[PDB]
Amino acid sequence: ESPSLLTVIIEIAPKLWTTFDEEGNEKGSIIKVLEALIVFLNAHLAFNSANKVAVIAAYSQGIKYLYPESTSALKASRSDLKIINSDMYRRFRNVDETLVEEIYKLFELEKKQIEQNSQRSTLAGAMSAGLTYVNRISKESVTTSLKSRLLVLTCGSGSSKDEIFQYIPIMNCIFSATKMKCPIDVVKIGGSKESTFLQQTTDATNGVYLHVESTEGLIQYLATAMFIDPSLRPIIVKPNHGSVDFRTSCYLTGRVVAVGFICSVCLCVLSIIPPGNKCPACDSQFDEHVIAKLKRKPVVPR
Amino acid sequence: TLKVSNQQMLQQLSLVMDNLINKLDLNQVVPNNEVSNKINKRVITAIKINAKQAKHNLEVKSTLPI
Amino acid sequence: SLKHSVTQYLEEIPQQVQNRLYTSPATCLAIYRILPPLAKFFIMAMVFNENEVPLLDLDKWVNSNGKLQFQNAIKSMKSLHLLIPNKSSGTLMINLNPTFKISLRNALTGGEVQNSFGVVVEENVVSLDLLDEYSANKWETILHFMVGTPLAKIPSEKVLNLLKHSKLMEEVNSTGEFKITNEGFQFLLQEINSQLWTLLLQYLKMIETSKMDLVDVLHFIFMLGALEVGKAYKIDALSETQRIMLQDMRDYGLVFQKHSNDSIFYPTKLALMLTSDTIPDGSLIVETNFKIYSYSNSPLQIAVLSLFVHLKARFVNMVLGQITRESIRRALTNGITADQIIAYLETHAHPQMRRLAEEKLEKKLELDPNCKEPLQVLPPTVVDQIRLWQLELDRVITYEGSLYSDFETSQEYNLLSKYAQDIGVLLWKDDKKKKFFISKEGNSQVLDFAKR
Amino acid sequence: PVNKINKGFTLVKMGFPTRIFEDTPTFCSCHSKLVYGGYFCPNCHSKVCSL
Amino acid sequence: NELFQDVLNGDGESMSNTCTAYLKPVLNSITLATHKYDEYFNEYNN
Ligand SMILES: [Zn+2]
Ligand SMILES: [Zn+2]
Ligand SMILES: [Zn+2]
Repeated sequence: ESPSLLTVIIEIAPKLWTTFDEEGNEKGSIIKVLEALIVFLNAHLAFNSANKVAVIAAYSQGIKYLYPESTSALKASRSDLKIINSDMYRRFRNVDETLVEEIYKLFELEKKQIEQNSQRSTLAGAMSAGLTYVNRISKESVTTSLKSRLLVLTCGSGSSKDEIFQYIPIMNCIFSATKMKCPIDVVKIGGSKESTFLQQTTDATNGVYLHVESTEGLIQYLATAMFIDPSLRPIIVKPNHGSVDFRTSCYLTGRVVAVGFICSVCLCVLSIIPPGNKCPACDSQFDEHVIAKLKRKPVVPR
Repeated sequence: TLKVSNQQMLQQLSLVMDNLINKLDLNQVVPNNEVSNKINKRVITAIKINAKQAKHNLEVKSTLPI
Repeated sequence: SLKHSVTQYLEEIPQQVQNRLYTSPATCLAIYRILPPLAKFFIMAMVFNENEVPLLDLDKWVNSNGKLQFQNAIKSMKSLHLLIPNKSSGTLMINLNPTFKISLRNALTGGEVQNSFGVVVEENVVSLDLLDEYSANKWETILHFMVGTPLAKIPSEKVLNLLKHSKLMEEVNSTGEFKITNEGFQFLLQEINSQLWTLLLQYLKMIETSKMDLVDVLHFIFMLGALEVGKAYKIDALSETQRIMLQDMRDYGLVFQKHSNDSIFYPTKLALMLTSDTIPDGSLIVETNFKIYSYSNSPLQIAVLSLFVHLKARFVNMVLGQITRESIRRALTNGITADQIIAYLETHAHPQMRRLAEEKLEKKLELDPNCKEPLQVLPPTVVDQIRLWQLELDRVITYEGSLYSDFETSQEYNLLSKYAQDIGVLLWKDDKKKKFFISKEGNSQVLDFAKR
Repeated sequence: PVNKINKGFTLVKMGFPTRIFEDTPTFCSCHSKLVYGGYFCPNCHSKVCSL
Repeated sequence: NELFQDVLNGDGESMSNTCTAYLKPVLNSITLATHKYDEYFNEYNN
């Protein structure tokens, strides 16, 4: 019906993938994930002649575009390395070769810069970059009535816990994708079953969340659950099991928040009234009268 | 409600390097006819759960008399 | 249309011919890209697992509001024989076609393809200045001879006898010339991608010779769809029927070759836009005094205008014309009906006519919002004059046959008339005049009924 | 933008209701009509239609 | 509960379950409110 832009935000973190390899029996699961992604992107390009593909990798020290390659490299180049065979379809083959060469360049760059260890994940920035690319292609409109779809291939691996600092950018990405009617799909290849922020992302942007534990057989997951072109989203149901509760985390305890209290200024969430009669995130003094109205106990006769 | 060392991280990275250079056999993505069956069973159970949930969602009609 | 026409042809193709057709990965890729989105989604969800898939899983995959499209996709794939049903253990189980599955998986992952996408020799020619110019020159030649302008260069006798054996391009030898038909002008109406597809489909229909192998013919067509413009390919990967049809497509303009019997050939832009598509030229202004001002520099569009517009003057941007009675009667005697003339006028109507029609419709809705009217981009006076000229052509319509009368008994006439009504060749009957009429093709049945 | 002299800085007691999923319609607590889905309030477990 | 028994002995197990499913959430809500009342009552007596 209508062509679409499939933007794959893939989180290739050496730390996370090394922990995934140590948790699993096999080694080098990055290769299996990468080749399943290659076959899935070839499948998406086989779906329609005019549809488009973008890939953004979120590595340790930032983000980098994998397909298409940087225009500075386009102007400078072409050393066509022979990782992908040249007898296959050429319209898939240039895409695949550009993707694997940029994978090789990214791994060589972070092998050079391997010494610096960072606790700052760039998945949110990569998703924001993918949303900007979606907006760019939609506003350019060289192909009329182009749909768009985000697919996020992340890995948890049981090593990195939930990150509080990612909450605001992922929420902003949710609102932007909902405004542009671009679904966000998330595949989490790891041990931790629950990823609340990306689950809320899928359920609010009308995407599919899929948590998997083994890198083997990933192409069937991608071609069955993740192959939903936005042409057929309202007529194809989604396999996103495990409905998310749309809750949040307390600012000073960290637990999931039941009936609770938020600051009226900076909208921070607290499950308890903070000590010092002052907002922790906002530094506002709170009125003793109204917080005593909060601290009152319910009434019952003796 | 296991911190990996830089040496073995570099070893895993170099393993990925040589595995990318020597051959990327895309025909290896095909499952071995059993994990694909288990995967399709999991996906279709999720689809059945979601379809039973969202088969049906001015008030709606009731089986009660008025 | 386009996808409907190629799907209808591929459905008319028999089952074992389809199974032989599914050998090459490029043909499987093109046939897959023809399919509807649910059919394509199910095909790709069912390629990568070798085991069995039921219809109940596919039906649970579709929402409640897409069941009609699900049935459409299932019937399309079943008619195309991409699905093999199996009746075991009480569940109607579904297999993907094995040859189609293997070829599509090979096309996706890369592997054995037996050079179904060709080989490239890295030496190229310029696409816009040479390849596009050659393909456009061949297409302009074929359509200029087809619309009937005087030409110093005429196309090849292969497409001449293709055109005279096709449904369009009628021809007489008493005068010694060709006439554009109703479907001939329809051909000029649709986009050139569907023009190329319907020419290729009629060529597929007329190739019954042993020199042409139909599966190889379709392999070459879908391979040209899969190829890219501006870089070269070898003939050595082709069979001999693909060689001679490479020569035929060189004559058509789908492919360019530097010299005849060369080892290297160059596909053109029509080869890629065969698969799918992607003030304007030919945009014209109609006025109530039947004046036509068409911003066209292309001789093809000027020639197509001359089929029903009495041209008066020509500039670089635009041509002067007048929709006159004798020009419209020329088109109507050529069989170009008033509906498709008005369709051409609408599709080439000017943006200024569009915005003035929008202003008229805005004033009409702000004056009488109770009733809604269609957007009349071009004057209804000239539209009604075109339809009135159609009616003045078709004041009388003639059917030839036999009338049986002079019946002394009314019962025999009633029996003959009800027999004619049952066999469905009657046109008129009346007992008061004792007369019933039948068509020429229906004369023989009633004649043998009366004789026996 | 609020003015600096305003000192109405307080907590607002609120809860995050749970999206209930049910194949049987139930009476909503806000409009008293049959609704399939809804949200259960974390404090009193009454269902609301929209948020 | 009296309405539940009335539809139970009026229409017989075919639709009383449907009426119970219709009135289940507000019954749970009022039962939870009475349970909170009893809990705070006993906490102030003890
Ligand atoms: Zn605050
Ligand atoms: Zn309500
Ligand atoms: Zn409540």
